[PDB]
Amino acid sequence: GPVTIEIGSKGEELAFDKTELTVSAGQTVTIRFKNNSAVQQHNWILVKGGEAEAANIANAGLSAGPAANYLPADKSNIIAESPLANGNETVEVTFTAPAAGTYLYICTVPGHYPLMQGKLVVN
Ligand SMILES: [Cu+2]
Repeated sequence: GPVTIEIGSKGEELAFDKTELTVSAGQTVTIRFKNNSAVQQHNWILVKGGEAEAANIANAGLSAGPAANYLPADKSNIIAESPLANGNETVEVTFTAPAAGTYLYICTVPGHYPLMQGKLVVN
């Protein structure tokens, strides 16, 4: 059944406060991402592919800029995107969990990846 998963920045660090999440395939998941920094922007992006695909997406975001959520307009390897969260802001994204497997979630704000990453486990 539908669930919310709470996640945030690890305070002022370039890290999520949870490095792994477990859901069921097909489950309705609302990610409620709380920016616990007053001075960073962050997002939570669930991607398809390995760390190489993550790095590619983040790298594209450098020249995409904030109005495009530091993301490419090509969504072939993006499963879900949080809105961009400014200082002290909470944002949400609701998505249907993908097929069973493990997926990376990353932040594409310039410079935060590769440190700012975690893993979604779908059973
Ligand atoms: Cu970030």
